[PDB]
Amino acid sequence: MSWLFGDKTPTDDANAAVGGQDTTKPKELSLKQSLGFEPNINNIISGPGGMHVDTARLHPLAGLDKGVEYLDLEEEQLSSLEGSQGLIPSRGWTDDLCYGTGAVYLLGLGIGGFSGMMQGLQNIPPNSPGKLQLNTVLNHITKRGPFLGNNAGILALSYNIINSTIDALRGKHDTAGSIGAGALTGALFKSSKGLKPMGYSSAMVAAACAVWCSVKKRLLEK
Amino acid sequence: MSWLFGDKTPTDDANAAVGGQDTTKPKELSLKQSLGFEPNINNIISGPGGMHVDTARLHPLAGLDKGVEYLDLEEEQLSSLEGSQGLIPSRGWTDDLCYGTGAVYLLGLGIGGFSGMMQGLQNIPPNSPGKLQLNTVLNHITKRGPFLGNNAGILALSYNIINSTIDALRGKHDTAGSIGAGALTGALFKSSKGLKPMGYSSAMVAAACAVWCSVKKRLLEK
Amino acid sequence: MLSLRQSIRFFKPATRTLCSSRYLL
Repeated sequence: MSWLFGDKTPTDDANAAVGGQDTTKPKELSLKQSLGFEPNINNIISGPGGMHVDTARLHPLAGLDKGVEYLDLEEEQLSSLEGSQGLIPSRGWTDDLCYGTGAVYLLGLGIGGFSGMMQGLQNIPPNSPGKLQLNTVLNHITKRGPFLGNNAGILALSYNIINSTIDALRGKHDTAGSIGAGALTGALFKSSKGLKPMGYSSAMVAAACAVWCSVKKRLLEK
Repeated sequence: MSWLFGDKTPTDDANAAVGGQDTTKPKELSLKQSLGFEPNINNIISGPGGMHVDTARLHPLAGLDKGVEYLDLEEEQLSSLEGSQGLIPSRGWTDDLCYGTGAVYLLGLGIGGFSGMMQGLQNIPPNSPGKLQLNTVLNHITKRGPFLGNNAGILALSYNIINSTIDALRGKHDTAGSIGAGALTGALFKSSKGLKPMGYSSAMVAAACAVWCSVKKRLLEK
Repeated sequence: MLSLRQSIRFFKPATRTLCSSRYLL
């Protein structure tokens, strides 16, 4: 403080003062209610409010938003992946169709036609012209006895061996090689005591064991 | 009024005009040109320096992480329904395993055991009630060789109508209801040496058309 | 064969993409 300039004392000391001997009030808490002065009405223009602004709280988070999309997208991925076109031509009868053709159904029809000609060979008279008429004139035979009965009978057997090839390459079947037994005695009683066809007929079902057992046989698969 | 005599020089005016700029070109390098710094002498302190900082580092990069979580997690959710291993799913004839037990394979064996009893009934002694009526055989043997009757043959047909119910319970595609014709003439030629027995045998394959035609809901038509 | 779904929600297939795991929700 300079006396030559007459500096003036600011009001900073009155604010920093700690003691106080000027207040002459009998009470500042009980009298505050007498005038109806409560903090409730002051809390409206004095109490703080609620301020909260977040960008992730309102805006959608692309991070978690991706996990919510794959939820149904992935669940439907393998679901629709199982269905490609919407049709099953195999019908559980020719799975080889996917890697072949599936003649099992079609060829099944041509077989019913030729399978009958075997016994109907006598009902169908030969009317087509033959080219062996001049070859018989050289031998000239007069004794032409009838001898047709076992030739077409045994023919029904080889007719199945030649068909085992087109079917052998069908695909991979593992039905039942152990069941081949229950099917054996099944034909034994079907035969009679006199002529037993099961003796030579067994060789026909036995060959089926190879085509079916084909499920696993690298020993003869080169 | 004449300050051109050489009065004192006031400094208040020196502050008004105290700006200068020897360099007027746009390039400010002319200021350092006065030093003549060389690149070689400066390359000596060219050790550490020349670098940058990543901006995405401060930002989180786990956004796509939430998408990869449900990516494979949900992809397997539906896969568990079908099965990852898949042991004997169809095997070519096990499609009923999902809507049945698969008696077509096993039950097929019990049929070979009873299907033979039909003809074997003559090879073994019957157990019909009434041993007195057989007094003719107990008194003496008279003609007891092989003999196929028709009263026992018709029983082979009544056994196929009672077994179709256990199989019809499953129901399957008609496969080829149009092929039923190509199979008819195939049996007509199978016999041609007198009275064709296929005449009555047709009723047997005819019932098969109903089991296979089952492919469509019977209520849709009736 | 047993392979027939029921009712499909539009079409949105997707080839195999990514193959790792970190968090779980």
